[PDB]
Amino acid sequence: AKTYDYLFKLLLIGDSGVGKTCVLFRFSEDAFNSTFISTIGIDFKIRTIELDGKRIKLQIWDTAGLERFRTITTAYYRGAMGIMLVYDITNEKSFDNIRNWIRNIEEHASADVEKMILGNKCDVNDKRQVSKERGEKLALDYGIKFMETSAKANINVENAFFTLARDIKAKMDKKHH
Amino acid sequence: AKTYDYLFKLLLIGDSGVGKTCVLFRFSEDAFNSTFISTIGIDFKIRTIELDGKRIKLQIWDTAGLERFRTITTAYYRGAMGIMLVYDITNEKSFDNIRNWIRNIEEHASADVEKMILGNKCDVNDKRQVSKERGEKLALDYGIKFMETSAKANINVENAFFTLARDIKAKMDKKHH
Amino acid sequence: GPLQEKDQLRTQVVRLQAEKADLLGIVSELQLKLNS
Amino acid sequence: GPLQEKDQLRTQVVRLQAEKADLLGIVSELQLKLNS
Ligand SMILES: Nc1nc2c(ncn2[C@@H]2O[C@H](COP(=O)(O)OP(=O)(O)OP(=O)(O)O)[C@@H](O)[C@H]2O)c(=O)[nH]1
Ligand SMILES: Nc1nc2c(ncn2[C@@H]2O[C@H](COP(=O)(O)OP(=O)(O)OP(=O)(O)O)[C@@H](O)[C@H]2O)c(=O)[nH]1
Ligand SMILES: [Mg+2]
Ligand SMILES: [Mg+2]
Repeated sequence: AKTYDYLFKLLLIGDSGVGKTCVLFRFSEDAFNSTFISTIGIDFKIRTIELDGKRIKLQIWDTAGLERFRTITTAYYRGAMGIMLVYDITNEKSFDNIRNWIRNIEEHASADVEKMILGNKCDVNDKRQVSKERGEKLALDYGIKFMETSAKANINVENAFFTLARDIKAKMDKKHH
Repeated sequence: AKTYDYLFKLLLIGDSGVGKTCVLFRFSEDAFNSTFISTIGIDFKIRTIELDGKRIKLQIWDTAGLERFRTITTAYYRGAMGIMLVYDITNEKSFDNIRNWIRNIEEHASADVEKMILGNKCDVNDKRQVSKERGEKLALDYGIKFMETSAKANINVENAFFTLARDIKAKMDKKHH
Repeated sequence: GPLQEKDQLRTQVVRLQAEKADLLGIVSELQLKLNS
Repeated sequence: GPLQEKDQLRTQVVRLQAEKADLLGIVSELQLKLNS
């Protein structure tokens, strides 16, 4: 039997080291690993959730953040229906670069792709370099939803993916009617 | 570190039910399963062997035999460097169709692809419908190597893949010199 | 625990088998878009 | 046996992880041949 009613392709982008893989690892398998293993180009996970009584299969593509992998990762933008833009609240440079990642989306993804900004590692309060207020303001400047997350402490990871998936489904359902 | 010195793409083709998946399952994991699970389009296994002191990575594509999957499986012929043509010694129809599978190779694969015919299920002596002599003669008519195999009893499975890989390597080494 | 290790490895295999199935379908489709 | 079941599941995971790695590379390459 076919195990889903909707299939949404999701992408995680952002600088190397911000926690894209750890965020996905928490979402897809409810686990966290402190040992950094930088992603070689691309990684892939599946999770099927329920929304409005419907089975939503999420095919989630975890891109590498390093510029050396630009050619490979850029080719995954085309089909994406939702994109998480991830920075590290302890790394102001990763936050500054969110504007450049948005431009990368606008050059290579669909014009109407759903977007969300995640300020990750919010459990590391003692090393925060970007206030939550600044993250909210950047998101507001772009009209993009925003959430701070912790893969390690499991904060807002579920909320982030469920919210992005709900926004894709809402758009798709409006296109049907 | 890079774990191989050569990389050979292999394909298994032949009628549904002849034992392509079981032959590969024996080669790649040294196991046999009697319960038929027909392949949905394509399956994929890796095994790295040694030849001439060199590490030979075999990327092996196990095609579905049913005609409904023709469109999908035909697209895998292009890159193949070696192809196993498999029939069932207890099924004369699967043997008759080897000529049509050869034509399929010649229409869609490289002209110089390495080829080998396997008469599988040779352990089922009591139900043989195709003599070994007839299998040898068909292969001889086409200038293609031939072996009878048993995935179940582990007969000539190693020999088949090692021989096909040796023929690819010999050709490639001659192209270098 | 070894049974908790066993169940976690069993669940891993299922998930990897599911990802492999999807990737194989993706490969087959991309190859068909290319042969166009 | 449960440890023989454990080692066989551990070896399965390794093999599936290796196949996934290769398929992901194959997907990335096919997508690049398509964007041409
Ligand atoms: N304390 C804390 N550490 C985290 C969190 N998320 C990720 N990390 C750590 O940050 C490091 C980088 O995490 P990854 O998920 O591998 O980073 P990435 O964005 O996938 O990096 P690339 O694959 O190179 O693009 C890892 O060592 C994690 O342990 C978090 O929420 N809290
Ligand atoms: N006795 C015996 N049975 C075999 C042998 N090889 C395969 N079989 C049986 O034949 C049936 C078909 O085997 P498969 O490998 O699944 O057939 P296939 O060629 O992959 O078929 P498709 O995937 O539909 O193309 C299975 O039930 C196996 O148990 C063999 O060497 N000896
Ligand atoms: Mg990563
Ligand atoms: Mg099969």
